[PDB]
Amino acid sequence: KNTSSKKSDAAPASADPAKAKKK
Amino acid sequence: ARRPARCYRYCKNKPYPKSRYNRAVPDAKIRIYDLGRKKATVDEFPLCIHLVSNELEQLSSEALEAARICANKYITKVSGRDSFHLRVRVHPFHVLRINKMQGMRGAWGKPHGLAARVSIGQIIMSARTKDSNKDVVIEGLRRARYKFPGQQKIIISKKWGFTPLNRDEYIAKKTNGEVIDDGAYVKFLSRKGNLEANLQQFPNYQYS
Amino acid sequence: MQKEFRTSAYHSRFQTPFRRRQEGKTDYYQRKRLVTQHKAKYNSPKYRLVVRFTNKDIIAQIVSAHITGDVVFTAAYAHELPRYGIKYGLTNWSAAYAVGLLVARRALQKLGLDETYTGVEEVEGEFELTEAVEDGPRPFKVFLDIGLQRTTTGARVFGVLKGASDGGLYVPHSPNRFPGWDIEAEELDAELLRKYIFGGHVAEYMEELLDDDEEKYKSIFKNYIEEEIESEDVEEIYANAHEAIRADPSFKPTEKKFTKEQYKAESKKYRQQKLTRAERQAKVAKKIAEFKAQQE
Amino acid sequence: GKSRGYRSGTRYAFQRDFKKHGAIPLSTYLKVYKVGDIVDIKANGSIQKGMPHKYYHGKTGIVYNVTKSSVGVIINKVVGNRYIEKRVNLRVEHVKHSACRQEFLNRVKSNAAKKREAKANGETVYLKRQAAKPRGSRIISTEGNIPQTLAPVAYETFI
Amino acid sequence: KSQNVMRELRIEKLVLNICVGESGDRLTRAAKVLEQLSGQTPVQSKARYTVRTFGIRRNEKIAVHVTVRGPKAEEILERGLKVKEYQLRSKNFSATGNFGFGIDEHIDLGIKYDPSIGIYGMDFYVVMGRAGARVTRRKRARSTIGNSHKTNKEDTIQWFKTRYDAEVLDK
RNA sequence: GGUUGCGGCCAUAUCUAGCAGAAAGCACCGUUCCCCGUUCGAUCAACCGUAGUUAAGCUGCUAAGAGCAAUACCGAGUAGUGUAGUGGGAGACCAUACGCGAAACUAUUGUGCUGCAAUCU
RNA sequence: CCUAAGGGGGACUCAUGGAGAACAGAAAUCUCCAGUAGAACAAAAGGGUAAAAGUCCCCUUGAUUUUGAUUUUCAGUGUGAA
RNA sequence: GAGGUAAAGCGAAUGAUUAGAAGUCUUGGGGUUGAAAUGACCUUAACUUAUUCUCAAACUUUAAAUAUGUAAGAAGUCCUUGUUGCUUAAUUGAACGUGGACAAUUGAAUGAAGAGCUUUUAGUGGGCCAUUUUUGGUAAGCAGAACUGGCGAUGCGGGAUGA
Ligand SMILES: [Mg+2]
Ligand SMILES: [Mg+2]
Ligand SMILES: [Mg+2]
Ligand SMILES: [Mg+2]
Ligand SMILES: [Mg+2]
Ligand SMILES: [Mg+2]
Ligand SMILES: [Mg+2]
Ligand SMILES: [Mg+2]
Ligand SMILES: [Mg+2]
Ligand SMILES: [Mg+2]
Ligand SMILES: [Mg+2]
Ligand SMILES: [Mg+2]
Ligand SMILES: [Mg+2]
Ligand SMILES: [Mg+2]
Ligand SMILES: [Mg+2]
Ligand SMILES: [Mg+2]
Ligand SMILES: [Mg+2]
Ligand SMILES: [Mg+2]
Ligand SMILES: [Mg+2]
Ligand SMILES: [Mg+2]
Ligand SMILES: [Mg+2]
Ligand SMILES: [Mg+2]
Ligand SMILES: [Mg+2]
Ligand SMILES: [Mg+2]
Ligand SMILES: [Mg+2]
Ligand SMILES: [Mg+2]
Ligand SMILES: [Mg+2]
Ligand SMILES: [Mg+2]
Ligand SMILES: [Mg+2]
Ligand SMILES: [Mg+2]
Ligand SMILES: [Mg+2]
Ligand SMILES: [Mg+2]
Ligand SMILES: [Mg+2]
Ligand SMILES: [Mg+2]
Ligand SMILES: [Mg+2]
Ligand SMILES: [Mg+2]
Ligand SMILES: [Mg+2]
Ligand SMILES: [Mg+2]
Ligand SMILES: [Mg+2]
Ligand SMILES: [Mg+2]
Ligand SMILES: [Mg+2]
Ligand SMILES: [Mg+2]
Ligand SMILES: [Mg+2]
Ligand SMILES: [Mg+2]
Ligand SMILES: [Mg+2]
Ligand SMILES: [Mg+2]
Ligand SMILES: [Mg+2]
Ligand SMILES: [Mg+2]
Ligand SMILES: [Mg+2]
Ligand SMILES: [Mg+2]
Ligand SMILES: [Mg+2]
Ligand SMILES: [Mg+2]
Ligand SMILES: [Mg+2]
Ligand SMILES: [Mg+2]
Ligand SMILES: [Mg+2]
Ligand SMILES: [Mg+2]
Repeated sequence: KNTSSKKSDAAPASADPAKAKKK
Repeated sequence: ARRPARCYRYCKNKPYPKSRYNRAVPDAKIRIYDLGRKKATVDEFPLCIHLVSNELEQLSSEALEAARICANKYITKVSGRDSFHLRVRVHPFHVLRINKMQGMRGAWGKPHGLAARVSIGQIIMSARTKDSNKDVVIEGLRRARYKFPGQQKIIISKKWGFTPLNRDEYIAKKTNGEVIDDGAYVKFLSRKGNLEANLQQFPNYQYS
Repeated sequence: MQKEFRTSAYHSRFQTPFRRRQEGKTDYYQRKRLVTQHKAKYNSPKYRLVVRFTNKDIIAQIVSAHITGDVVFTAAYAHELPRYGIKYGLTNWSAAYAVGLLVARRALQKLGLDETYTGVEEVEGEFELTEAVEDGPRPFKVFLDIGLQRTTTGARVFGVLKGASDGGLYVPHSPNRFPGWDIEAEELDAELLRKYIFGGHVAEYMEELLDDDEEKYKSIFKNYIEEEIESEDVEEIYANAHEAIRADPSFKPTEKKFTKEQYKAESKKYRQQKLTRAERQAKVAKKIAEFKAQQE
Repeated sequence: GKSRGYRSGTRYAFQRDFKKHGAIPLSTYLKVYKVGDIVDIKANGSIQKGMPHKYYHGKTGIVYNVTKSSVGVIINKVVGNRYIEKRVNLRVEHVKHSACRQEFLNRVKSNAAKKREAKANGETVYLKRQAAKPRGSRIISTEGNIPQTLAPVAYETFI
Repeated sequence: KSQNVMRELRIEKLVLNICVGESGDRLTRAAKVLEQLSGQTPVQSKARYTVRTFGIRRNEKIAVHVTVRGPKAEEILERGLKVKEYQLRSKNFSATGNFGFGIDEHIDLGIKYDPSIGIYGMDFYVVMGRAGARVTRRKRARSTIGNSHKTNKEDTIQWFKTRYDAEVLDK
């Protein structure tokens, strides 16, 4: 069927900033 | 450990600061630059006295710390800890290098210490206080002069405290409502920008 | 508590785009590719077929670009069509075809290539390019400029394309964006294209809607109703319009009810004019004094 | 390790002007270059094809060849004790007409116009340019401008 | 004039989201539920990156969502407001004038229950807008909407209360 | 003079917040049989110009507006620098001579101009 | 190192922030607004790039043939590269 | 025309960096207001806003001096119309031309024991010093670069003496 396409460019992300524990 | 300061007196090399290119740099011995009653308002301490360099020279962080401690101790001992606001006006950002810690092959040195590069007429230390504490504050800086190499002059500022206005222009701007407190410093009125914000910020503004 | 983003430094370092790109009207990439000419042909210009669609009008212009600005060679508008016999549906695909044919014929009249390069006089919907005549000047070459409008098989811009091609202008193109192109079987069904050229889809909609919803037919096709124009005589409306367009493609400007000076004087009465420095200084003084009532 | 690549040391030379990055204004592509034109060379960093070597950034030369998107420019480069003729192929994005030609070319027209006008009047005119000459004598009026006496000022500290 | 015909608030779109945390059969059944409710083939969303705590990996098909416009959107919205018994909170409305809620069982909407399908919760979001939003979405001459024409929280709240005779809480 | 299409230079044109906009134009706007594209006729495609609106777009005006642009008995002939001395000074550095000469600061002014075609109270 | 990460065309616009939506929390997915690039472009760093050079899609083999001219290093020789 | 060093800048981008002030519903914590409220209060710490002290060879809006590319005519400018298989929709251009006009102020200064050209061959291919710019090093009569002038290769007067 159909699926969402990657509008973003963070190819080698695999995680994200700001995502800090205890926050 | 530490070489004599005579090995690093002159600005012979380009500025070598901490960066992404040198990382294993020690910390400066001086970390505190404001002493005394640093929360005092501008109107409390009208008299400003500077220690000014008459040399193009390098001053180590160790010397800055030593002179700061000497001046602070003397002035708080003689006039009290709340009679002045001392500010060190030079920050040591230049990294000195040491080589041995063979011979001249691969002689690029390692970080060894920190120094402030000062010019002629550059202010090293500023002390805002009351007029009656002049002779004390002066004697506080003159002792601090001994911790530095080279020649320094003790100059009584023409201005009110650490402000850029003369002691007469500050009073004029004060009776005209054109300055407001900001904690230890002040804000001056601007004739540019949003009129409503300017008027709100200066209610006592005698417009002409 | 987040940082305010729109600082004075943000505006200071902001680099505004080209004026007509910030308006969202010119694709300068495509414009560069279309306009730029081989440097060894020096001052020979490239000619663009500018095709633009408004909510009510079709604009077709033949343009060459220069440093002081673009220069129009000829122009045909869809609102010129009532002169030729098409009064309604001034944005059909067929109205686009008519505008393309008109601009091609008008340009050829301006140049003098009327008797030579007549074009496709018997429109059967077949794909064809204007071929040069031996021992004679080459056909006027024009490249299509559809601007920001998307390229779809069946789009109205290619109706002007076919008209310009059929009017005698040489416009290089392929038939895979025309209405009636079978993408699976890569051949053009020229019957459906000819249907589209003479308003066949609109007439078929009239016929299909009339027996399925007479009230909607009465609202959508009003102008046809008060003119007593049915579907079966739509084709003639175009075939005659075609003939008339070929008979006299010259531009006739609308007679102006007022002179240029009268128009300018009328428009000049409205639109506010900037305040003098003294006026706004007095305004500032008034606002300062009038701020004195909230001293608390 | 030494580095000596084609674009070494061009960090600032090949930069776009501040707030002038992006698309090329199209007057660059509408200009017409003829063999014999004098052109300044300035590499545009955003167009990497037909780009000059860093030596030719800032040089001015003569067009000798015109191609689809480029011109050939003749440059005289010092190699030791003489000049060598260099032939550089440059896309027109790195090229602009030299503004020196026209001043000459207007001075040629002005000299031709002045000569015929003096010929029309049967008189003579001198067309050679002159360097700035020492100024002549003059009289200075003192009505409203009586001389004001200045003195050197004493030394003061303003900090 | 603030009382202009073209200033009328009305629904732009309704987006139905089911973020099942895994990939495979369960996500397929959530897609079946969405295709049943909307009558349109839904689209599956892939994880943007890998999180071990959530048990997801990059590019693993996690969620499924669908956008509905027109009368069907209105029908689905009121069918979902019936489950909420027409009582949202003030916190449910964004500063841009959009609102959303989340049901917990998809059989409460009024569709047949299948043991094979099971029950999925569901997420509803409504994008509000007046006429003329095409300016910000068209290709040529794209611009911004004037301040008075913008949709905000108060106008959307008042419009929802008037059009549905519902209550907007604020606990 | 307004407006549209296509532009040149590419902020004096941008950004924020208000207000106004006759005529035409532009625009939003209405519909889905047809070519076409979508999860969605939202975009894209097509049809009607018919049912409506200047609310928005667009345009103009307002702001001790931000930014941008220009100017200067502004700062400052200052910083820097080419050239010179068997100048000063232990040195660091500095003065002088013949020349060139900033940036910041301060104040004021301005806030698109314009080319081709068409059209309009 | 790459049959694409080469070539062409088209559509879209990243980093990030704010405000919102069941489980869902600092981090899952969805929506709007803001967003001059603060991302991404194989690999060092610099330059360059926004209706793209970035992301996604379609078609492809110009990563082909014959050899000349030219730029850099330069002896104005070779090689590499353009 | 080009440039990005000196200077300058940081209430301009990036990076470094001192101090307060006023604010906020992820405040980071301590006490008590509390039955507890997470809803106040005292506090420190975070951020936000407008400020404040000090910086950058591998930062920068701006931006020198010195130094640098090109031009300042007769092989120039203008007018008319000849050639082509190139180019244009073309009778458009491109290049090269025939014919005609502009006469010594023929288009800045200063200088010019004249300009241009060719062949052939020696020695050399260890360098060093001074001013200024400048790198490593604590520095060195140390090591290494830039421009010029010198010594080497050079005597003569001075510096007592000294490349
Ligand atoms: Mg990537
Ligand atoms: Mg050194
Ligand atoms: Mg110490
Ligand atoms: Mg001392
Ligand atoms: Mg711009
Ligand atoms: Mg295109
Ligand atoms: Mg190395
Ligand atoms: Mg190197
Ligand atoms: Mg540059
Ligand atoms: Mg290449
Ligand atoms: Mg090259
Ligand atoms: Mg004469
Ligand atoms: Mg899971
Ligand atoms: Mg006027
Ligand atoms: Mg109207
Ligand atoms: Mg639609
Ligand atoms: Mg459309
Ligand atoms: Mg309007
Ligand atoms: Mg309006
Ligand atoms: Mg302003
Ligand atoms: Mg202003
Ligand atoms: Mg000097
Ligand atoms: Mg000297
Ligand atoms: Mg002497
Ligand atoms: Mg001088
Ligand atoms: Mg690529
Ligand atoms: Mg590709
Ligand atoms: Mg591609
Ligand atoms: Mg593309
Ligand atoms: Mg190969
Ligand atoms: Mg080699
Ligand atoms: Mg080679
Ligand atoms: Mg060579
Ligand atoms: Mg060679
Ligand atoms: Mg070779
Ligand atoms: Mg500097
Ligand atoms: Mg500096
Ligand atoms: Mg500066
Ligand atoms: Mg406590
Ligand atoms: Mg002729
Ligand atoms: Mg002749
Ligand atoms: Mg001269
Ligand atoms: Mg020899
Ligand atoms: Mg020899
Ligand atoms: Mg030899
Ligand atoms: Mg030999
Ligand atoms: Mg030796
Ligand atoms: Mg030897
Ligand atoms: Mg010497
Ligand atoms: Mg000297
Ligand atoms: Mg040496
Ligand atoms: Mg020897
Ligand atoms: Mg000698
Ligand atoms: Mg002697
Ligand atoms: Mg001697
Ligand atoms: Mg002696």
